[PDB]
Amino acid sequence: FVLSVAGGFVGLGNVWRFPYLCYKNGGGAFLIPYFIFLFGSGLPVFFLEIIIGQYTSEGGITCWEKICPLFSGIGYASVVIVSLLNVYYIVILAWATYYLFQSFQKELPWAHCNHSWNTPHCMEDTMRKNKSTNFTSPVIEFWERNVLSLSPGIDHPGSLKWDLALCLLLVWLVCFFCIWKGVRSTGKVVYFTATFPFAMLLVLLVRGLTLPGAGAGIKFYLYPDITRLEDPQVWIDAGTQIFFSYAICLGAMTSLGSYNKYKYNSYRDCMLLGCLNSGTSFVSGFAIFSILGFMAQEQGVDIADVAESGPGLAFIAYPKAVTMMPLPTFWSILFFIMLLLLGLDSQFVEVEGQITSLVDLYPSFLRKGYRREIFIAFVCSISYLLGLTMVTEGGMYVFQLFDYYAASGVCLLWVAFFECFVIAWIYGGDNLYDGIEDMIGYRPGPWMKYSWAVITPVLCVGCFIFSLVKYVPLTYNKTYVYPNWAIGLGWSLALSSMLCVPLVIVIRLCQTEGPFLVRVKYLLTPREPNRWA
Ligand SMILES: CC(C)CCC[C@@H](C)[C@H]1CC[C@H]2[C@@H]3CC=C4C[C@@H](O)CC[C@]4(C)[C@H]3CC[C@]12C
Ligand SMILES: CCCCCCCCCCCCCCCC
Ligand SMILES: CCCCCCCCCCCCCCCC
Ligand SMILES: CCCCCCCCCCCCCCCC
Ligand SMILES: CCCCCCCCCCCCCCCC
Ligand SMILES: [Cl-]
Repeated sequence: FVLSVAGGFVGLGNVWRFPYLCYKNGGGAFLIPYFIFLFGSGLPVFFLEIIIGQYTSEGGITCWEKICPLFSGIGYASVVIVSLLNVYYIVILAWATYYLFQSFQKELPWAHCNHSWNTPHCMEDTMRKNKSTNFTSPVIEFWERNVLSLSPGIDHPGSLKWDLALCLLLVWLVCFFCIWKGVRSTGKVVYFTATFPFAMLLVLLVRGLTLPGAGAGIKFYLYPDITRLEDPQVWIDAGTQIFFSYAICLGAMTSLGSYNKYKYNSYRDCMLLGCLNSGTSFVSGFAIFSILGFMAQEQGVDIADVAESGPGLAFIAYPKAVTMMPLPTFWSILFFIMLLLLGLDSQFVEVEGQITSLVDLYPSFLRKGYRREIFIAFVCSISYLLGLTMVTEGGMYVFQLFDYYAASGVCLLWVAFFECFVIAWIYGGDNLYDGIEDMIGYRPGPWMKYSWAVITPVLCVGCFIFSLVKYVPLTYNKTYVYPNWAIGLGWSLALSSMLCVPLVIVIRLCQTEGPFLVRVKYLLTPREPNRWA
């Protein structure tokens, strides 16, 4: 149906990122700011970007020049954000490829621990209750000592891991020869593409719900502990997860909406897609936390200490689940194929959009003087060389710093706040409503206007100031304290995109003649936003 063509309601942000962020922040208290942000700023900004693209019929950069020439740095900020995100979004795919290649033997490597990479502290999970120190689980030991080979800190990069580097090269070469060729989909594969992840998720959920101790996991996942709400990090993580999953503030939704017709009702579509995305994110937590509760019951420890409080939660939990099913290798192969399929489509779309946006800036020297293939190869090679920094023995710390500052946090709240503020208080909410009534056929209600003028601005500014007043530095797995220069580099990563609006404002102000007031009054006037008809 239209849902099959719509897709996007499933992604790695729903399967890999939401459960680990919910588990890190206690679980249950994460859901109040999550839903508050979802119904206060998530859907309205998505609809605003879609409608701006549809109205202007322009991409992510040229659309802001026809609405407010002064505030034209939002497109450059989005370009920088997407460029930073494309570097580290593919290490997850590299890990999935490594796991898939490792799951082709007669026995799964993480089922038992008697191998070369194990330690004397390891014991089988089913025999821990017989005896009881510092004992460890075979699956965690596998993930930490065979795939990662963790070092004592970020300042100990150790040596490059050649198998992970080759997997990264393989996934980047898959991205190439497909972005270049242009093969995206057909009229027969989309039925299997959009149905396989849901079938796998249903199988995993059914398996998890029947395990002993699942009720404790559900209670942990659903009970809203209140005293955790005084920490700004819960609010920031819950708010930025919605932005990350919806792929807003990246310049992609504007381009997607630019392909719609002028007379098309996208309001109902933006609501359906958002609701389905949120529901898909919410459902898989049940399976994840039922598995976690079963593991806690089996090992005789707390649910808050069984697994990693970081990005490896899925790679620790899901293989444990597939080890409890008949024919485990078949299910492992299916699960990791599904993960790769989920990741590759988003990576393809994002890299293609970034390349198109970068080419559009210089159409003369990137279409005639230089071919597009050379530019694509250069971008891919630079991204691979940059991402080589996260496949060493101390690359997990570098990955955690880019997933906290590069494409989330204060940098995603800055862009959203400036978009909403510009639209609400310069162009005009009533003017935008008149346009929307012209296109979609009927006038919307007052929810979108108030979310653009009051709710989104207050939430963004309030969360930012709260974090600075009660400051707490970033940690890894609750125990690693990063050095000061690492925090400085992480903040520079966000500032590199945050500093795009004032600089463009200064350039525009200096590139005009006349009095200051005259200059400001001229760069604030929209320039024929809808020219078609
Ligand atoms: C005003 C427009 C039309 C033309 C001028 C565009 C200029 C002002 C914009 C476009 C892209 C922007 C740059 C994008 C990336 C970086 C890298 C960061 O480390 C320093 C800021 C810096 C250097 C930005 C500063 C301003 C910038 C150069
Ligand atoms: C450290 C992050 C770097 C991210 C780089 C993204 C692209 C930056 C260049 C964008 C276009 C600049 C030229 C625009 C001239 C009008
Ligand atoms: C024992 C488990 C298997 C470990 C070996 C990993 C294989 C890595 C695959 C990538 C090799 C291809 C290089 C790039 C293609 C030209
Ligand atoms: C004693 C050796 C120090 C090891 C630190 C190296 C860590 C790598 C961090 C660099 C990441 C690049 C960010 C800026 C480029 C976009
Ligand atoms: C009438 C003058 C309005 C000028 C608004 C300037 C806002 C500058 C940024 C304020 C803080 C935004 C934080 C968003 C979340 C990081
Ligand atoms: Cl989500």
